[PDB]
Amino acid sequence: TGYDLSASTFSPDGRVFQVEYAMKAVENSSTAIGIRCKDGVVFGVEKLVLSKLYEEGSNKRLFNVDRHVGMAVAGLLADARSLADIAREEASNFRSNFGYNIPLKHLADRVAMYVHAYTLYSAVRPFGCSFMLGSYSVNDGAQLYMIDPSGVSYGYWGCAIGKARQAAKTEIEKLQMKEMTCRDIVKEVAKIIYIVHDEVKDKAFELELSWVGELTNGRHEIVPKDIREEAEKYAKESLK
Amino acid sequence: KRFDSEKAGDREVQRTMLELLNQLDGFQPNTQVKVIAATNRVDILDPALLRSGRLDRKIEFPMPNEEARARIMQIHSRKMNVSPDVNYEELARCTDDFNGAQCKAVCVEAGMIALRRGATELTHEDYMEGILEVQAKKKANLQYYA
Amino acid sequence: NQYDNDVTVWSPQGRIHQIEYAMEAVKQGSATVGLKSKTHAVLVALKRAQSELAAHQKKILHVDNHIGISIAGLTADARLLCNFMRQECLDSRFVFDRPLPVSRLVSLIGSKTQIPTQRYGRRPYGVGLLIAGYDDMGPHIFQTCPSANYFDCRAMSIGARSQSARTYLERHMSEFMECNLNELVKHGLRALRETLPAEQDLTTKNVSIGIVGKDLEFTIYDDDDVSPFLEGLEERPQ
Amino acid sequence: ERGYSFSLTTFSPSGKLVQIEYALAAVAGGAPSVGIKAANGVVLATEKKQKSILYDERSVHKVEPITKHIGLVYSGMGPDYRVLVHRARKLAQQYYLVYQEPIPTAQLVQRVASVMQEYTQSGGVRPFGVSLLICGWNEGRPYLFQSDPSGAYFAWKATAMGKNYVNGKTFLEKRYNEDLELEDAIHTAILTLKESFEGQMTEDNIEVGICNEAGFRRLTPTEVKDYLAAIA
Amino acid sequence: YDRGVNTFSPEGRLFQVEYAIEAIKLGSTAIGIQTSEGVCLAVEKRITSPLMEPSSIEKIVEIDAHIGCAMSGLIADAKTLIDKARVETQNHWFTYNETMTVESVTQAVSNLALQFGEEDSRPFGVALLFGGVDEKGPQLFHMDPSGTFVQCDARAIGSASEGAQSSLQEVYHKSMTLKEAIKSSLIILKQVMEEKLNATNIELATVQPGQNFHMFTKEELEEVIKDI
Amino acid sequence: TTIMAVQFDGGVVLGADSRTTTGSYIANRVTDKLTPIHDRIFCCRSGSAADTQAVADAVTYQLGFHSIELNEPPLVHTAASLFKEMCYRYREDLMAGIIIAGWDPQEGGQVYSVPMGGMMVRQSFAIGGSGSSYIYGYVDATYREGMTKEECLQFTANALALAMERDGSSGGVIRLAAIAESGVERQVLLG
Amino acid sequence: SSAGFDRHITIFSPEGRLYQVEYAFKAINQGGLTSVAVRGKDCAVIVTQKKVPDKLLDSSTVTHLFKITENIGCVMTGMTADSRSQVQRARYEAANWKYKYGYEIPVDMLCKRIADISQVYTQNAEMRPLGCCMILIGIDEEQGPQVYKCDPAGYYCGFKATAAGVKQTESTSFLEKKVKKKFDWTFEQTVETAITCLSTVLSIDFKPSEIEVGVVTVENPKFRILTEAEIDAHLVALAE
Amino acid sequence: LNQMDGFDTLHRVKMIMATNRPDTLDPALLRPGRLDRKIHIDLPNEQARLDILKIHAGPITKHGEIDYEAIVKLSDGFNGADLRNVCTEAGMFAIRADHDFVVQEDFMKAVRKVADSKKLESKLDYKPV
Repeated sequence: TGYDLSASTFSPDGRVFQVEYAMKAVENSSTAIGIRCKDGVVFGVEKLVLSKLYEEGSNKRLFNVDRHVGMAVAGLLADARSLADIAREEASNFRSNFGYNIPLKHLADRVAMYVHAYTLYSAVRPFGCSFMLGSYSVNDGAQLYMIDPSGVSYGYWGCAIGKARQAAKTEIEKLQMKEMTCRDIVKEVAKIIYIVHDEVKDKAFELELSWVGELTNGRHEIVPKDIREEAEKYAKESLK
Repeated sequence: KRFDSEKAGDREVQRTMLELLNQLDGFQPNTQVKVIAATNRVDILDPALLRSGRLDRKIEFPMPNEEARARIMQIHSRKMNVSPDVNYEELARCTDDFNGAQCKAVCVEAGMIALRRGATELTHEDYMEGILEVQAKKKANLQYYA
Repeated sequence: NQYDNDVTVWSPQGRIHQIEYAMEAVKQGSATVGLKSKTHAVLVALKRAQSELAAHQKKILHVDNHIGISIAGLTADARLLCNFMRQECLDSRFVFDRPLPVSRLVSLIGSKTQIPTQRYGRRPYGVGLLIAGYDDMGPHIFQTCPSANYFDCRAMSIGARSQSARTYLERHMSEFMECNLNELVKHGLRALRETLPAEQDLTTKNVSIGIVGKDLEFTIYDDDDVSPFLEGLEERPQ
Repeated sequence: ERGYSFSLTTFSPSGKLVQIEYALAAVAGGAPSVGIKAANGVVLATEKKQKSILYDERSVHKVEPITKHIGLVYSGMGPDYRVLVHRARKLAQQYYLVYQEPIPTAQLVQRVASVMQEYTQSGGVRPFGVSLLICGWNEGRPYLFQSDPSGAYFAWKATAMGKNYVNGKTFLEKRYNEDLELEDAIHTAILTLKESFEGQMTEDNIEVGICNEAGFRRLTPTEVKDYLAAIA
Repeated sequence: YDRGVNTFSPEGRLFQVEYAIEAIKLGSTAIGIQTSEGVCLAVEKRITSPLMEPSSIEKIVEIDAHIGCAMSGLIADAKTLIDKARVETQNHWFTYNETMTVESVTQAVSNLALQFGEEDSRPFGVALLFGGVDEKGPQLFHMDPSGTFVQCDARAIGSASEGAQSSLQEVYHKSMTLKEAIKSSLIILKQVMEEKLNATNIELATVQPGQNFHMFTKEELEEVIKDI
Repeated sequence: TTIMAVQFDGGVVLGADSRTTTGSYIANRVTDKLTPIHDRIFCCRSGSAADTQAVADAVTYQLGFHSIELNEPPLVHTAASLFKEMCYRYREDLMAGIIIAGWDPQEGGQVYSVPMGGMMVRQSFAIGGSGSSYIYGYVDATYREGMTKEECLQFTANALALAMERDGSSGGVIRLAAIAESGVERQVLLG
Repeated sequence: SSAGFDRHITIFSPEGRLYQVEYAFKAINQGGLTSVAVRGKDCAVIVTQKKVPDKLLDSSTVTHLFKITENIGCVMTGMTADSRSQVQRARYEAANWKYKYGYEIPVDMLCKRIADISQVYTQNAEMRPLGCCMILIGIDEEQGPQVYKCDPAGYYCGFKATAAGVKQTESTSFLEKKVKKKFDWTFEQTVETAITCLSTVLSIDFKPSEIEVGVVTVENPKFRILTEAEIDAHLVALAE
Repeated sequence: LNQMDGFDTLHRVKMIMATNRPDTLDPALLRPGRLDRKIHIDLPNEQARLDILKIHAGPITKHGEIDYEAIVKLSDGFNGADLRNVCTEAGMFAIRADHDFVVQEDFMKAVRKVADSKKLESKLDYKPV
């Protein structure tokens, strides 16, 4: 009774339901996972075809924040694009005062600080977004971070967002973190995303794979789906 | 179960519910004759209701999907005379937040204005019409949006 | 329903009803269908008036030589975001002395519409914007929403019973990328003409049409300008 | 903030201030403390007891002297207390910078009283839950003052803040009187704070600050067990 | 359900604005007419007592030389729009040494129609009608509290708005003449007034390309009365 | 005044004079121009002393906070970058005799130069101050590539000695700073 | 005993209570964590365990011990994002101490400042009380080691051996019995107790990987995080 | 209460009592004499969970491969009941696979997922003392 309204307010259980609602609202978005190999980080997204509806290659939740750092987001899309402007400008500031690549830890810490800062006040709402963050450097290696609408910033070798989450990150234990090269994890995550998410739930969908690491020399972009085209080849035969 | 005294006027009734938990607890013989339960809202519960002899398989029943919505609504209209031009795609997408029961209401209204029309057979303009009828409500006026 | 008070509140299901009611504000506007080919891009909009002598209220309005827009919803925010749009145009058109690529432009629309979608005691904007423009990669047809999430299409529509216009779209819209401007325009009015109940036109003054092309600057066409586009039409069946 | 800033304290049907009443109750639930102004100077005696023997009383003090001639105690909630103490600490300085002279007790209570007053009516924020007992020695004659959540102030030869303060108040009415030396004031202050004290009293169970006309002084647990050993 | 005054309706739209649309239904009724000869507009003052001085009521003030206007419902809310619009036209005459067109004053008001909010105040409850002569001649316009604008030929507002628009679109056409539209309008006006027609009850707003300004005056009106 | 920074294989070597005066009057017989910003990064300053101390303290602040946040050692280029920022920002107001050098875990010994204009450049060795004027020509042909730490110490000692001998401002005594992986080593020489 | 908005905002109840802070002190236990602080003669020891649900978790990212300054370590409780914001506020304010005054902060005045900041967090009715708790250590001149605990009531305090959180209320009851007697304290004595109290409270008796030991001493005055190896050495040392 | 306040010797009779919440029981029952002892059940430790999982793995025929530490790592905070229903959920999910002996991979899948559904329906398990 009124304890769900403002994020400024506590509750008889000692938490905020604004964060709970926002959290479980992110769960309704399409499943987008990520994983990191020894030589880089493999982002992957499943974008749904609803009616037609419109041109392919639009509103992709895969973003590029920096030359070496990009987004794979899920949840409310507008707030996620806003967060892409946020981190974009933050990397511009680090580049401004210092002039080299932002260590992923500090970037995720700043975004975590904002996301936290919007959970304390009834002026704004808690953010409806949860995204993957990954980067690579030779003085660092392949790092992956997972950020939640509450503002907790930690890291994984791989993580799972969207409706199918636990059942999707389950068999990711079969994917080995170091031993497996990234060019193989392309078709690995392809087979996870294609094999998970039963086609009756959504009649048609597609697969998007973005990638950053050593093979591209630190550049973060989509490893082109027409390049290797290994999802469909393997994933279609992988249903059995 | 409410909270604390006094008083739960159902404390005897919910007490009988905890007696059902005794028939599921201190006595096994209920292993025969499976008993099924249904609730429109899971808001309030006996938290002890979680068990295989107690509530086990728990399934969320969502809003039907446009495929399933046009399917079940087509099952309600399959007996009635329908002019063989219906998308079910157009109105399947026109079904937003609908309950399948409001798809039934779409059929029922289709027959309703199908009456006043005098047309012996149901038409698609009648479908979208009844859709507008039941949902969403009314009314205001057409203005300001040009 | 008290949790639908303002934008700030997340519903028990996690859906702010303010943006939903803004969508329902968009659905009340007069239908319009934008579309593009592999070369040319066209949008078509139908006016609605208050009475006889009252002028049919226009939708399509020119913005920049390479970019026009359609509209639905509140005329206030329409002219407002339109002004901010002129601004954005003359910005790069000033400093960079080049036109504006549509993509980054519409992301600027999303950033401008974003903040009112969150802060306490704020509202979104009732918007039926349909954008058509040419950067170096040619035609674009976008669309907006009160939630500030934009889509890129070959053809989309908003307003009253605009999904029926899409049910006309699906069939021929693989062909819409081929034919030239004229018959593409009559494909467009073939998409709008079902948004009307079948007992009325589809006249001259009640409809607004706009076309832009690769080497063709965006121009609004109405009345005598659409009379060539409205002629040579086969009437809908009965 | 959000600029709402509306004072949450309205007037009751009788005109009383609800939140100020409740803060007065929170002070009444504060720690038992006392102070006595007599003869040579002022003697403030509070009570600080640990909820667990892990606690170390050499760390935080209940007595925070504003200047060498002026101390201070309190009852109620330390969180607020430390805050307004930092505030008054800073505030005496501006007076100094102007006149190059120690600020008089009366003037301290004036300015802090105003800070607390406006702090009640201030925008969208509760009042304090602290009632201060301020001591000081100026112009040969010492002084003892008392604040309240509403900002009002008075003066006493002796008083009490916290639980039982009416009872121990009446005890101080009869027993304490006249003007008597620091030794006597300390004695009867240890009696009256010995009233509501637990079954055992130690040097760390209480704190005694004294205002001589030579200047304020904070006593150590050494002297605290010295005079009280031999309690009362 | 008291919510933020900025909240959309479930159908829906802004509450207080849609209510301000109803705020005009009770105000004073008026009828303008656009005809190639010129724009003629008319209002009923709705006078109560002999205390009430008849010339002190004006629902029509001439904004610029070539621009008149009418009001409805609340008045001192309209005063600000009127004056500030005069300022806008005069600044247009500053920059461009010409006459701000009747159509650009419209959006020069309706663009600032809804600025109201708390942070970062109440919407205006007055309808307006714009008469004037631009380069295309007589123009009659109509605007609403929400800022939505449409150009009309013969438009009504107020309490009589509905039936006056019915009988109006009944008696209208594009071949009208000036005084024909004047007397045809005061026919509806004297059907929609409770008290008998006199010189005080109404005032006429008339503008023509070369016939100006005008404005209008009584004792011409006092003749137009008996001209019926 | 006069300052000298040379990078050898395992790190860098800094040295500077002591005497700092105003006009004719001998102000301070000994004054240290090497400021330990961080454990592995020093800087040698000239120009207005107060500006150098203030800027150095400010970049000590922002730098120390930044490195505490990093949980990692800072970079030499990161240390000079802030000096470039604040210098170019106030380049109208202040004076920069600042030259920065230090050993880094990643890159080893590095040297960076910041003249009054506010630009930043890395060189094999750097020189600043009013005394360096006469020593450019000597030190240029006297230099040799592939200097070990000892040759650097003796080298810089000769250069600074000649500097302090000819110019009147540079005087007093000589302080040396040897920065490497093994840690900072200082001393004070005469003769 | 409640009337009006007092359960939703920060004011006084009919009895003088305010529900927000008591909702915070139980808003700490959501983490299900255990914080243990023990002070020795010349040394001070911190120990905390962690939960690793996934093999994708990086052991280095979820570490709950944070180093504010060279000589100053700390440990948090409660929700995470609040703890991080607290941590950057801490480090920030320490650095401001070094900039203003030029000498190292005693860390006690740091608990005073952070505490007052928490009070400002309790004051405004339109802001959230931020229910994370904070514990610190450090070294001071002739004070040896110290411990302090800042809680979101707007106050600070520090003692010999202190613990606050889920199961820590009984760990104090075990503690007071361990501390006295007369017990004197060496380094391995206070480490050994640092394990014992958590053991007898939990009795999991487990791998050294789950617990994290923070330490400070006057031999090396700097704060230090222990490597699992030496930890396991103390672990087979305390098992006789 | 008055028959436990005797006036009578209840030495020879024993009384065992079980309820959801030890809150509404009144100080009369909460008073010793009438109620001498107080003992509770707590959420089973992963050790006891391990054990009860062992005895629940007995009656169910299984594939040669069995690893209990998988379920012990995954299952946290369940009731003992919820754990045996988790085992039954494994087997009855394995009637779809139609295998007689069932791998513990199917147990990890169905046990894990459906168990976490039980934990989403685990709302308000926190009771007084």
